[PDB]
Amino acid sequence: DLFTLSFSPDLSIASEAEQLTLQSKDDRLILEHPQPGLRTALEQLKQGNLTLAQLTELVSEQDGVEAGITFASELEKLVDLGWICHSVLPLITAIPIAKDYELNVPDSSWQTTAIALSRFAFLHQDLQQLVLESPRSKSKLVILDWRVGAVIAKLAQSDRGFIFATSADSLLADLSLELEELKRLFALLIATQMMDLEPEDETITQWKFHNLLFHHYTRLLPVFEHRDRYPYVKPVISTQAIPLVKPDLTALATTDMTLTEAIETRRSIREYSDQPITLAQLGEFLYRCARVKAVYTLPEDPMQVGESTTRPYPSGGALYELEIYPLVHQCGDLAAGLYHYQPLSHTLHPVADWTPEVESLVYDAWRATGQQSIPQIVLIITARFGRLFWKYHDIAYSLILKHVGVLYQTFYLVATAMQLAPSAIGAGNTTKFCQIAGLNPDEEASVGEFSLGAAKP
Amino acid sequence: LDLFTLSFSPDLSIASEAEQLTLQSKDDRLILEHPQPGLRTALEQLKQGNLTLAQLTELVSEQDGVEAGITFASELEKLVDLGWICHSVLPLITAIPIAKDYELNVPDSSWQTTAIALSRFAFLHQDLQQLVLESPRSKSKLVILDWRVGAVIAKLAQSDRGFIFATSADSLLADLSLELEELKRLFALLIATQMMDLEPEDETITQWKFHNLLFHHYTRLLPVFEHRDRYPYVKPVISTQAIPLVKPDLTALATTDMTLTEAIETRRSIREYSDQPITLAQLGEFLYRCARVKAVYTLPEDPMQVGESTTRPYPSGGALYELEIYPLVHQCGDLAAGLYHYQPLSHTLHPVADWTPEVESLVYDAWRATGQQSIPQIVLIITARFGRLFWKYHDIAYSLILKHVGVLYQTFYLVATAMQLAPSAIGAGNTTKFCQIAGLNPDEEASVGEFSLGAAKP
Ligand SMILES: Cc1cc2nc3c(=O)[nH]c(=O)nc-3n(C[C@H](O)[C@H](O)[C@H](O)COP(=O)(O)O)c2cc1C
Ligand SMILES: Cc1cc2nc3c(=O)[nH]c(=O)nc-3n(C[C@H](O)[C@H](O)[C@H](O)COP(=O)(O)O)c2cc1C
Repeated sequence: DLFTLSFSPDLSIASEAEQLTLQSKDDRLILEHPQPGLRTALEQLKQGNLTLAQLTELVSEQDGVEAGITFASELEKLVDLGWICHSVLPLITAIPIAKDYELNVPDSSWQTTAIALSRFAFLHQDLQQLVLESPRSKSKLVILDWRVGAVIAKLAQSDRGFIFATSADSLLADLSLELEELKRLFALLIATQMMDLEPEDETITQWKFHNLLFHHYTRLLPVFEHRDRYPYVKPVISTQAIPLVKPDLTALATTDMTLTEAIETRRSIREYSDQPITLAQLGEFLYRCARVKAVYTLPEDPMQVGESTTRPYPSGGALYELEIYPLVHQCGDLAAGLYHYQPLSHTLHPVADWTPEVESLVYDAWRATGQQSIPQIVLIITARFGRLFWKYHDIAYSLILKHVGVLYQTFYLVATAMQLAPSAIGAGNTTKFCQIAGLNPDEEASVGEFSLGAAKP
Repeated sequence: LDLFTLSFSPDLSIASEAEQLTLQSKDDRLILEHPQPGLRTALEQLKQGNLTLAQLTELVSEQDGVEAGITFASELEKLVDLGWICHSVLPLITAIPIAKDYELNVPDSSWQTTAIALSRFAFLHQDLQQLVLESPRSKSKLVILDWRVGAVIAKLAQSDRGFIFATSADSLLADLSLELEELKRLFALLIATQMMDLEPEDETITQWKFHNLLFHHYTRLLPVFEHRDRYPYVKPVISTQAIPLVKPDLTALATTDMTLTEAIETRRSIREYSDQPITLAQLGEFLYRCARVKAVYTLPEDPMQVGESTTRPYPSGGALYELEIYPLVHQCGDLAAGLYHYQPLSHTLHPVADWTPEVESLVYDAWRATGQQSIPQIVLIITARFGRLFWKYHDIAYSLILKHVGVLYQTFYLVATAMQLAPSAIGAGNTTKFCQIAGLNPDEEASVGEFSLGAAKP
């Protein structure tokens, strides 16, 4: 009905003398002894330039009227699986992106009702073609004609209320599109959840564009080709290294706080004591939190992972991508500046001295901690993205954030066990740290911050 | 050559007082007393926003003097750097700054004979009541004042291979009524605002997906809890039939349980579960030690009207713990198969659905995501009631939720290690399947994490 039906490009059509297979990635559908015409209708759906009425007529020409009605009933089964694209030629093509697919041609009242483009719909270049996408939609709109882009630009630029019955004349005057083409285009836009028939919704008003997009995309064999580029430990920044103490963990396995006691007594302490946190305390903290316990290589890894490290915290598929930069503003045995921590050698190498840029970062952390007292150490957790981006297409950054949270909890518990003053940070400036430390922001950028010091008795 | 219109930023506040003049922004403010008439005329025309830098310089030179004109031309670059000046090609497009240390560089004329293409991170969307082109790699935001610019961007994105202006500009000038000079100004602005790629992207950026880079750029850059009554401190009880959970003596566990160092050094992801499933008392102790409610309090002087807030064994941004735990049980000691919801204040379990094929589908998804090791015993699904946290944090809300999920993962790992359980986090799951299972709005509460728990073999 008022749409041209085409099979999804990922669908494979296996033609046998007495059976027929339609193969997708997740599932497949096989049917035995198909009468001709049904096979002809499926072949022309693979061609994908006919209407449902035309396909039903093709079935009826060879099989009969009852078989045509049966095929008309059968087609919605394939529509539900998301195997059938709906197009207004040659203007736009909706391809499904999710199962349990449903297309709903709206009532004619849309022509006299105020509408607007969803603020979650966005136009971008998928590869070599312009596409309209939305997290609120189970469809993906390939734009075949730039005049559709002009229509979208006109109505997004339009006022809050767009009434088709009154404003369609301006569109027919500025563009060469016919009225029926425009009505089909707007109908498909509304049906693919790209348009708002209602004025506003209280549940989605709280959501931001990037937040909702990230939530929808992350919540739904590769090879590490750049393994030589991204090693397990980051190459040494500066060879001048300050050693850190290594505590005997066997004695601390009995001297330290009980896990239950540490969990029940942990609190965020932002008022630091007068005696700053010592370098030995920082060394013990880093050794108990983010050290390298052992370096291993899987005996049979098809992904060419090579060497991977084990650390006190977990990470998705190993591939520990977190570096710790202990920016020191006030330490007992160290001068002010930004440093970098190496987990395998248990050393810290300086990155920058006490420049007003490092001071800007310190001031940001101090304001984010509530301006209770002057920070002593600020650990900045940075993510070398090339470590795991190859293995996870969409779920990479959420995994990185969850690892940052794990590291936050470990920091909290260890600092509570060491009578320190821990406090996580909500967010920071990634470009400022990219400038201070000289990093490739598309290859390694800061993703977390934590404030650490000494707590008064 | 200078070919852009300078306007005052809409985000900037102009304080016009007697004998003084103030330009107020969020990060910085610039005040100046005794302003000369030429500077005043230039600032007024910048408020108008219809002159180029050369025109403003000439006006300042005619009103205050030539040296004063040069001084104003030097001074205006500092205001441009702070992101206070928008650059527009009227009436086609206006670039507004969105980041400090702002800089606009008119590209060399060679761009007309060089192949270019639209950045795949540039996206058009409707913001407020106007069309806007944005990009995480750009320091600017383009307000599209004319739909013909949208048609140009559509033709450019639709165009295949490389687009060379010198060869293909004739088709754009013939299909649309835009003038050649207007088209060159538009393309110059697009190239200068990092919206166009003259090089084949880069190997480091190819690793990045659109949504990941957008989220990373937006998150890593007093409100009032108006809807507090809709999103309370504990979620309202789903079903009145409630199963109680065992409360362990935490004063005794404060000395009997293993040390924190022992738990951190012994912890590991265990996926091979025992033949004897995890009991209900173990699940109760686990939930009581991980995500129970310890106390309900109210801030003595809270201007945000936060109201009631709870304390819990794990930390969370600004308190207001918005995470709920649904323990989907496939095989437990004294609990039938089905989905449940954990109430931490009463320390209870309330059923949500029985062993339906969709609960089994969730179990199958978790089992495949955990490597198909034995059979899963309990799967905790961590969900986030967004309305409790979204009011306070606009952009960093979801990142805070993910970090909270990570904190809860680490707490689960440590407590399960201390209790000789079999913990294992899960990378991702199906949020819409869980939304279909439990009658919840996915825009108000949706699954954001998964964890698998069972018993470890001796
Ligand atoms: C992800 C995350 C970010 C946080 N960011 C901040 C912050 O920016 N400033 C701050 O004072 N506390 C921050 N905190 C700590 C919380 O404010 C703290 O958990 C809460 O205010 C008090 O909980 P407590 O019992 O640990 O003291 C953060 C905690 C987490 C988990
Ligand atoms: C955020 C996150 C997600 C994870 N997702 C999975 C998963 O989906 N499947 C799985 O088997 N393990 C998962 N894990 C556990 C890791 O695979 C595990 O840490 C690693 O493979 C082995 O480390 P460990 O045995 O020392 O704990 C996840 C861990 C984290 C932190």
